[PDB]
Amino acid sequence: PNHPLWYTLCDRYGLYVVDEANIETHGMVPMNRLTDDPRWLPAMSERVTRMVQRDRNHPSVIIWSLGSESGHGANHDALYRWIKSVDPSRPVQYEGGGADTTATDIICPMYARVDEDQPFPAVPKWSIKKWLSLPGETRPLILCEYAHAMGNSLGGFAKYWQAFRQYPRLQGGFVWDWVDQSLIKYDENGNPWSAYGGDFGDTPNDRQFCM
Amino acid sequence: VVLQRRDWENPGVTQLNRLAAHPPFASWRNSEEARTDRPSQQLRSLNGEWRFAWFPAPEAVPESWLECDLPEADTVVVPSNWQMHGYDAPIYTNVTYPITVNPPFVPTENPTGCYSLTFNVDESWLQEGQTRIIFDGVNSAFHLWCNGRWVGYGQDSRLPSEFDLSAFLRAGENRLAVMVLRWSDGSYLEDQDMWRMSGIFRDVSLLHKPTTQISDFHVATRFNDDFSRAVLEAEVQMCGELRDYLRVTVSLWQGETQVASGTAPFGGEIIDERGGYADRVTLRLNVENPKLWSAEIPNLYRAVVELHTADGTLIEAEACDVGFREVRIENGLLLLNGKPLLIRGVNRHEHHPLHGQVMDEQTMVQDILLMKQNNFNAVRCSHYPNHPLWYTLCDRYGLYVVDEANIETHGMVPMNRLTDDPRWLPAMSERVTRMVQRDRNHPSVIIWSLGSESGHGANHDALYRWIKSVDPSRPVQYEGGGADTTATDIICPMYARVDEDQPFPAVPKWSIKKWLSLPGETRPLILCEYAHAMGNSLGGFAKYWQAFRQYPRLQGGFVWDWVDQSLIKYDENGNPWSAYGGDFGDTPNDRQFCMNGLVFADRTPHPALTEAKHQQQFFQFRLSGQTIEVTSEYLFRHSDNELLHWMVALDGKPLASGEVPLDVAPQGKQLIELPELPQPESAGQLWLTVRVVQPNATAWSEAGHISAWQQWRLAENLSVTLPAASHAIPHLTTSEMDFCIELGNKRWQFNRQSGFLSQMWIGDKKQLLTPLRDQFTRAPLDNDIGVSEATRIDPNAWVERWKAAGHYQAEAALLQCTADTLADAVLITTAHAWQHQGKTLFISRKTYRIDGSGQMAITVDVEVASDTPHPARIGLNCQLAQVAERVNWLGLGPQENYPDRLTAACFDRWDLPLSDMYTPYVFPSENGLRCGTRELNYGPHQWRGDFQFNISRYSQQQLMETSHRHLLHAEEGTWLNIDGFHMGIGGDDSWSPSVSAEFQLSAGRYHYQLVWCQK
Amino acid sequence: VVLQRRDWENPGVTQLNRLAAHPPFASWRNSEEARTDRPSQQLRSLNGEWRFAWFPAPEAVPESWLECDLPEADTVVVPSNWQMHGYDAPIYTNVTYPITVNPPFVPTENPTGCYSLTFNVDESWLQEGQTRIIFDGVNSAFHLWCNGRWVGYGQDSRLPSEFDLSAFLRAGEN
Ligand SMILES: O[C@@H]1[C@H](O)[C@@H](O)OC[C@@H]1O
Ligand SMILES: O[C@@H]1[C@H](O)[C@@H](O)OC[C@@H]1O
Ligand SMILES: [Mg+2]
Ligand SMILES: [Mg+2]
Ligand SMILES: [Mg+2]
Ligand code: NA
Ligand code: NA
Ligand code: NA
Ligand code: NA
Ligand code: NA
Repeated sequence: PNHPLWYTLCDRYGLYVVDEANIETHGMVPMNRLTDDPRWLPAMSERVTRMVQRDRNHPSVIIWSLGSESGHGANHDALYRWIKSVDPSRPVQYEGGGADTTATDIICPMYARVDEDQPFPAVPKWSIKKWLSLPGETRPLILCEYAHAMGNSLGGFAKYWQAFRQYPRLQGGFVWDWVDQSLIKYDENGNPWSAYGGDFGDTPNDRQFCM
Repeated sequence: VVLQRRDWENPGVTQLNRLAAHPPFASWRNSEEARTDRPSQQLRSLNGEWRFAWFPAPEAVPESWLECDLPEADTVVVPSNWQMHGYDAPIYTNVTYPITVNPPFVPTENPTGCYSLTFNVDESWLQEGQTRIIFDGVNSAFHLWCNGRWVGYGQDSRLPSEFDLSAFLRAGENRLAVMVLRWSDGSYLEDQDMWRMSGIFRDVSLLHKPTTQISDFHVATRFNDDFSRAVLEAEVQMCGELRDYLRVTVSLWQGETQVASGTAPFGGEIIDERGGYADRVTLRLNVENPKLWSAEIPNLYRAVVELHTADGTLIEAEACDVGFREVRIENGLLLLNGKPLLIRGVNRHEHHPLHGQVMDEQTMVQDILLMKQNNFNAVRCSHYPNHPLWYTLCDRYGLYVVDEANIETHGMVPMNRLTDDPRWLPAMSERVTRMVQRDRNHPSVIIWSLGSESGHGANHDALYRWIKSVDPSRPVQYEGGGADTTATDIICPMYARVDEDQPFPAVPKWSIKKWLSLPGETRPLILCEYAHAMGNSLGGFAKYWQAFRQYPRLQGGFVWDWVDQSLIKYDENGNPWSAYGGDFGDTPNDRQFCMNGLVFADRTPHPALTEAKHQQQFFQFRLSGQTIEVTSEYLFRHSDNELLHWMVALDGKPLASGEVPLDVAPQGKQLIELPELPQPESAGQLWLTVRVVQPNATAWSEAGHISAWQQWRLAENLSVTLPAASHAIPHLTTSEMDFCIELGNKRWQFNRQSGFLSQMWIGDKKQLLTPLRDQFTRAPLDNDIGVSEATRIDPNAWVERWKAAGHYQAEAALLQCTADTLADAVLITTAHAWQHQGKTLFISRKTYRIDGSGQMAITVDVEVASDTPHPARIGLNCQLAQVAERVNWLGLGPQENYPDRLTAACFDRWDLPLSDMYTPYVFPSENGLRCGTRELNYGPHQWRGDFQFNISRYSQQQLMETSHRHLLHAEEGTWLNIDGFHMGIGGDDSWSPSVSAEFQLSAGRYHYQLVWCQK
Repeated sequence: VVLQRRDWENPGVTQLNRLAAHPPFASWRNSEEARTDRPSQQLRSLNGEWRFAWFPAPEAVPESWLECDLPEADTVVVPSNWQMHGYDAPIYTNVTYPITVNPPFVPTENPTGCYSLTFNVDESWLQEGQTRIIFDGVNSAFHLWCNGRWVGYGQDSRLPSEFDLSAFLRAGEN
């Protein structure tokens, strides 16, 4: 969840917002170790319920999100249903555990490609055109993250837009991402320079991956 | 820290340092022991003599108690509830909380139980592995110390709390100190209608697990389309250091035969981008033609889970009983192994009249044997998870179980105040999730329940969905918020009626037949609670069973409930008596509302039990000519321990009888043609009675057990022969005050001022202590009083309508009294009006015809004002001077039966001691009636006609004036109530009028006739 | 009790004495101010200059800090991340946790930021009504004291944590 003023601004300037619970357990092995564990349900629920309680009157928020990169656990399913009872007015999405689980109203993969399948075991990233028509699948597909803009990037961006325009159920997505997470440091002459991971003696770090 | 934090006033803190929940563990270090389920040296019981001291609050507990035994403390048995030892009073309240409603706060005066145990720990236990303590049940919150060091804290009275004591224990002598709080924030979710108690009331134990251990395991069984192939899937989780040499073997045993086995290293399939569970493995075993589990045939296998090294060293074994069955809902029907269930269920609280809420094997086994002997196949854990042995026993004996989370917030306003509050979701989720984690491997549990009477809140929806993701094998039900919310797979109302709508705003109880077909509705309907068996009850029971059999989607229900919650108190002479709400100084209380059982606290049946057994029969009967059609309602078994016994009798006199072996396929039919019947000599009605008898004993019944029965009227030959003419003729004697009739030794006296037979003689011995008078009232049943809360004086209740109309204080005003002399008889004619405050309620017109034979023919015609509430009865009563040992009758019996509860009674010649003609309901009321009676014999008297009667040493007046059965005293002689007509008893619920129209005395004009004579 | 409990190593305790969550409030006492979204005199900002002192662990915080400013403390702007003031290093890691994976436990060396503010409260706030404090974002967990007395505890870095201070406040300087 963001600074309160963000929603006010999006309400007034006009931006659709996906409001996302502060839950990410990416580093767990496997990724759902905590989110499938009933002992973590209370800490998890507070992160979801207190978000909804805070932001549910903002017109800009059109979609609720259960968080990011925490696999798919039973806690997700419980919290999905909690939102659906409490606030039927907005769809709930969540990418974890394969982007098309029972905890999401929207097929919301990250970095699924337009035409090329990436058949990873358990959590494949189908071509978004193919994903739509898998046997029994009926939901819309909006990419929660796509077109990783790291450095000299965004090659093949037009391919996504052509597909979005041709397919009714391909309804767009969210680029990753808006702003480089570089921080200012100063050299000996007091001159500013953009720093990334490692430049603060931080180790282990992931270098330029923050940009 | 402990007194400062006040964890018992914070729903955010429901435990500290408590271990994860799991299925029953024993940590066998021998695989054969695991297989046979023999005792484990690694699981020790700490039950027995503990030390105990009571305190008014936790602030009053002295610090010394953490290290040293208190001298003022007593030695008590554990498990126990401390109320049962007399330390404070048990409280009986129904809806209203026993504490001020101020969540999450409890009273500053909070009864505190200080338990302590000095015990020995072997050195072997502390050298290696893990030593944990298990508390199966502590009510309602507690802190734990070991050797003076704080260990942890726990809430939820009905699930086990486990703590690791490895770092707290020393070799030799150790001391536990447990501070149990009566009230906590947990109490807001424990507002079940039952005795409010506290203490360490379930087993305490010590378990030793190795460092590398089985930490969890789940068993699933799935099938092909015709159940000829199954796959057993066992997921096993470990704790400790991961090692390549580690293996799990799961083997499946049918008796002493191993049918299947699988072994695999740890490391599950890939789950997501980060891999899989390196600490888990899933074994899949193929099973051909599995023997399926059901309540009809509780086929069980044994699964043994061995944790071991590849090269063959066993680290430990866990095990469980496995029943192969599929529970699913399809096309609106609840199916077990592909077949639609018909639930013959009952709600059962954990209650003992001496030990309170502490359960024991003997009581448990007793309860199960009685349920199965009375044709129940299902039980609901109302309203909390049970003692762990209950499930084992239900697995083994065969009963379908509804396992229910310990969540009830009935006293909240509105009922969902907490269950709709996200701040209560953690406390609620632990009560659901830890139940599921404990009981998921028991085949007997077929349905999960989210709790009881807590309205419907979003927390219910979240937790409904949690169970569905974690355990797809079982439907989830929940009644709150209208019985058909999005948090239930099954429409599960309480006390919805068969044909009658009860259209309460927001939460109506539709007629169950109507409910099924409401626009858009497709689910099955099984009543979570129906037929409230409070006192003299279960009227209209047959109406439920008729609808269950006719409608596919009406799949039965659970009677409320199994056993009266009466407790034992002792009088001045040390004699035991049954007590209910208020009898312990407890106030506010809800009195006798704790007694709704089909059986008494000591497990003696109420008469209603036989009605339940009969309606729940598994064999149905039709008769066409001399052909009996038997239909089986079993789904899985053949009738392979069943013979039909038939009997034909003429007004009680046996004319023919035989027996035919039953040979019926499940859901099938069998035709039995009776042999040619001999023609009856004398007049009267022939009756056919058939009984299904089990020739061989079973795990649950003795040889000769009667499981089903039915009766029919066959040929009737009406008597056309006139009585032989008498030589004698009775003489009248008139005075201004009396009419006296005389014939030999027999004499009758009619009082001319009152208009009733005041006396009668045989020899010169008086026969009456009170005149023969009309009676239009009964000592009100619990259903007539119709209150569920002590404070609700309801004007709509039957008792209140009768009271306000003046039925109980109406006075007979004589309208007519005349005598006449006929050729062979004296004829007395009378008329009375019954009046209250200028209003005529009833008029009774009679003729007494006494003839030369010695017989008095009483003809009664009654008018009942149409605008007065329908009377409870229309008959006569008197107090006979004679007390005899026996009562002999030709009518319905042998047990108590009323017009809406008489389907189980059989017409025959019955003969019982006088005491059996009174039913000792703890709260006394009209009782012991028998209907369809053509003849009654008591001492020298005989009555003939077509009537209903009760006979006992207690007047209707005493019964209605005495609140407890033990306070009753045998009056002089015998009170007789002979009714031409009697109102139904009702019972669909006990807090609103529940007697159906067809059983109300509303015909306005009534006629009956009786013949009184000597034998 | 606060050190002995280690509430920051227990996922069962995510807060103590925290008020319920709700949509943005200003408690306007004038309808027209509410309509126009103009400032409310019942909603005060405590943003600006606070006192701050860094510690290697919660165990290193001296008890004197509860009642008295520490001479060694610096004056810093709030809101702020203390890494952006040079007190310790910000860490950039993607997937791999910045701490050893051992739930619910954290490192014993756990950088601790001790913030304090001396502030004044209006007279009429003390006699009547309810005064709460609102922390919109605190990363990642915190205990709160007012005038030496413990108020509560809160987790989740990205939502407001609110506490009733009505009973804790005194006339003048708090
Ligand atoms: O209180 C008991 C039960 O728990 C409730 O649901 O129905 C009434 C019964 O007597
Ligand atoms: O709903 C019924 C009634 O409202 C209560 O007073 O008694 C228990 C029963 O459930
Ligand atoms: Mg608590
Ligand atoms: Mg209740
Ligand atoms: Mg915590
Ligand atoms: Na599109
Ligand atoms: Na990045
Ligand atoms: Na049915
Ligand atoms: Na009751
Ligand atoms: Na009575």
